[PDB]
Amino acid sequence: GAMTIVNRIRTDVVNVAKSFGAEYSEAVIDQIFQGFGEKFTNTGFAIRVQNKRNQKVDCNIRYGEAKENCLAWDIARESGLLSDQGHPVDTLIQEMFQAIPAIAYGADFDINYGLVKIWHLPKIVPVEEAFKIPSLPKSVNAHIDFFKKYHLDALCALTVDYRNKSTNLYFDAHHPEQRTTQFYKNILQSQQFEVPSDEVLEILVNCPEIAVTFNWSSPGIERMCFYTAFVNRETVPQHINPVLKKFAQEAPALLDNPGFLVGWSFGPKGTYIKIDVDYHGLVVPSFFHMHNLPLP
Ligand SMILES: [C-]#[N+]/C=C\c1c[nH]c2ccccc12
Repeated sequence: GAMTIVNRIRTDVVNVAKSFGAEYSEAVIDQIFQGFGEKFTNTGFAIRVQNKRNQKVDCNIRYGEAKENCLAWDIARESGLLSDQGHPVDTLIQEMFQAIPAIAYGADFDINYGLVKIWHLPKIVPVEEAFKIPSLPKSVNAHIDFFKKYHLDALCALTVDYRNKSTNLYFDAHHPEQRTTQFYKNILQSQQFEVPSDEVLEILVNCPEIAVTFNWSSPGIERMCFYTAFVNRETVPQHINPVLKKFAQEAPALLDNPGFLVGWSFGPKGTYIKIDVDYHGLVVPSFFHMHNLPLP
């Protein structure tokens, strides 16, 4: 009935989790919302489901805003959501904000765990700017030639994953070679990752954003992910996977006509789909704008 926007969001988040069989902790949800509920109501907020092989669907909630400072860090620290682990991740987001000016930041939470990531969004810069950051995994610098080969020259975001102890570099996929299916075959084969069906490859050619995941325990790329946006429910490729169908059709949004972001993740494990509902309708236009693309 009548309720605050933040209570509407909470209810919708729990409803999604229940519908998809995702695990969640009431204590963790309350802890997240105490700190971040107001942000969720007023900024680009999204609810994500993802379907890792041979395990339950995970439900994540996330937001971003156009502020130059990493406001999530202070909030997560005071909320009890971000304790030091004695690890490179502890100072990494701080180092990112020192090394490269941000135009925005964000955060991501798994409702059965807590804070998973904090994001740094600069203006698009040369990838080499990242090599200033002291605690980046050594594997990142070692992949300089790989980045050049696959036209991963234009860094558009960075994230720290405190749970997984990993970091992602995100690239603006501007190059015309990235509009070809062969690019995606090649980049996946380069890491011995499985190549998806032709149908999926034909979707990937519209991807504006590529993520590459690195970690401190291994010299290689952990996984990579290709992001594609769809401006309404009906244009999500629902036929590809039952979770896409169900979430496109049923995901809650406060706006009556939301878009979606879908991430196609690949790894050696690492291979699955992520789908976010643009709950207030702010995320998908922002995504096109940050990639210098007209809105579809
Ligand atoms: C990762 N990635 C790319 C975009 C994205 C997906 N969900 C949300 C939510 C709020 C802002 C950006 C955003």
